[PDB]
Amino acid sequence: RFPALLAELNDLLRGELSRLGVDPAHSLEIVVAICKHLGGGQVYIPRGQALDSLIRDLRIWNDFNGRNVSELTTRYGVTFNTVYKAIRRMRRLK
DNA sequence: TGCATCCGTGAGTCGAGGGTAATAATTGAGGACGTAAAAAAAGCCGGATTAACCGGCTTTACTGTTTACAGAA
Repeated sequence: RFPALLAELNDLLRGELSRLGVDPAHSLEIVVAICKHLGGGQVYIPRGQALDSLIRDLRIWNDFNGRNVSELTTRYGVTFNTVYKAIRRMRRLK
């Protein structure tokens, strides 16, 4: 499982470096670096699901300024309970 | 004892119209009492609203295996 996934990861890293102006071969260093600092065991790579919901609520209350909460339920289709919890959360943070 | 006098009795299934009518006075007063109309309950009726979720994906903690270079007749 490791070889093909590592190869694709290196391909994407070098593509992103080329897009950003960095030399693609520098990606090897990057992956080597992460291969030193990310080991320890077996765990699947996902995303920031907590951060995904965090930025979702961020966008929700950035678009929210009143009645457009209904538009929020029309934006993607979500509950008013989570929207109200997110509003209270944005009130909590300063 | 003969006489009038009175009192039940006497068929049955069926159909189609099925209702008609001699007569008659007005005032006044008084009160009851029904019925609309307009207003409070009051009773839901519409639209947002905070706290109950209970299956399910995603890491940590183990768990029985799966190979090629060092030890024993």
